[PDB]
Order: sequence, then C-alpha cells, then structure tokens
Amino acid sequence: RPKLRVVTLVEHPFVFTRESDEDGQCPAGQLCLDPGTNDSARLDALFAALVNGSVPRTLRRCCYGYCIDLLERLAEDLAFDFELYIVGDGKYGALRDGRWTGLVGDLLAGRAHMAVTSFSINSARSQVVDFTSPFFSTSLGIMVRTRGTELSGIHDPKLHHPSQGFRFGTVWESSAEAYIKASFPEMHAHMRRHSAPTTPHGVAMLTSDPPKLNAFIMDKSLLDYEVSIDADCKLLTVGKPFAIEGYGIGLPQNSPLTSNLSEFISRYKSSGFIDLLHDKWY
Repeated sequence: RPKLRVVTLVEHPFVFTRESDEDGQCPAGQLCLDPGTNDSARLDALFAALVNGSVPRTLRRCCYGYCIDLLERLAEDLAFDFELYIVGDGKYGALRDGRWTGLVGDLLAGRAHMAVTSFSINSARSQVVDFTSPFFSTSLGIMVRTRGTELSGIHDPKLHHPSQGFRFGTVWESSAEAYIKASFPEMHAHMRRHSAPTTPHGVAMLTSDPPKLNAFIMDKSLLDYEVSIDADCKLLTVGKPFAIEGYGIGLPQNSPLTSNLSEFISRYKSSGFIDLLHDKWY
C-alpha cells in the first residue's frame, strides 16, 4: 500500500488547519507538517523525525476542508496512504529567476507525489507538470468594499487608467497574477506594488484603516468565501467573470497516478459527490 507525500497550501474553504492535540496528533483532520522550507533534505528529515525523532507541535497542524475530504476519498478508492506538508513559501507557483516557486516548484523538485489544494490549471504550468481532470471550476473575480467602487469587470477603464490614489492588487505568484501579467502587462505594472502574499492578506488591505486597496483580484471561489464570512457583510464581488480555469490535482510529469486520479474525479463529478463537498464547505 503505497504512501504518497502530498503538498498543500492553506486556502479557505479548500484547506483549513487547526492546532494538533497535546500529543501532536489529530483526532479530527489529517496531520500536516508546517516545515517552512523548500530544502529537500530538511523535508525528508522532518518526515523521518515523525517516526524516529521529535517534531514539535509548532510544526504540526491538523488539516481539513473540501480538498482534504477529496483526498481522503481518493485514498480510499485508490488504496493509498498519505502524509501531508504545507508548501514552505505559501505560494501556488510562478516562474521566477528561471525556477518555479510554490507547489509547482516542489512537484518539479521531487518533494511531493502530488499537490492538493485550490490549484489552478493553466497553460504555463501544464507545460511542466501534469494535472488531473479538474474537480472544480472558477472565474477570477474582483472584490471591493460595499458602497464605493463599482467595476464592470477586467476591462473597466478605472483599472486601465487608474485615478490618483486608486489602488488594486492580486496575490503574488498566483494564477490570477499570471493571467494579468500575460494579458494586461500595463495593468500588472500598477498592481505588482500593491499585491499580497495570500488571499486573507489581500482582503485585509480592503478593510484596513485607511484601506490600502480599492479592489482585489483573485479566484472568485476564494473571494466568495471571504465575502460570506466578513463580520459586517461589507465586502462584495463586482463585474463580469473573466479568466475561467479549473482546479486540478498537480503531479510531476508522466506520473503513473494521474490517470487513475482523473477517472475517480470524473466519477465524483457525475455522481454528485463534488457538489456535496461544495454544499458542505460553502
């Protein structure tokens, strides 16, 4: 029964974490390591230390969420065991200085058998890693505060010729950022000084005092979740959808696992299991 090493990225409601119990175990959820490193030797050693060393609670979390439920079902149906860690840099992945970062970089470096989270399939990434057929689809979206900025979508002139003090941004090294860099390079030039390391950091810029963003661009799936948990219901998504992409499980090229995983994903879609996960987690 093979044991697969899975890299993830904490992004609500696809992957959440809570603290481990007194013994560093997870009565609810799945034990995930939080190593904070892309050093292959350190990663190997940390997993080894689970068995013959001592990994402190500061580096242990218990993962749960839509993608963890998905992973648990696939492990059952395909008969594999798994171990999880959170990607060190907290990024999905971009090509920077000739190397891929984030989840894409860990798959290429052989640090994980698969990457499981809200991971977008795009053409640049597909040239270097493989993805299963998608389990979920989302457009990008634009989040703003209520009672203020109005936008038609990505072609709004407010974004192409921003007025004095108008700021907008995305998440560094995300597929959202990749789409803008490729499609709207002049807009990217304005955004890259106002972007954020994670979705919650970007949403926080909209709500800071004073706000540091007037608009935040990210997967609509993720923005919709943040809209739903705002304590004041003061966030809103606006404009027409754009840049539709699927989420898939990422694997190194030519993995013997990809086909089998895709077959089950297709079955989960048709049988209504994927819809159940959505209803459960949203």
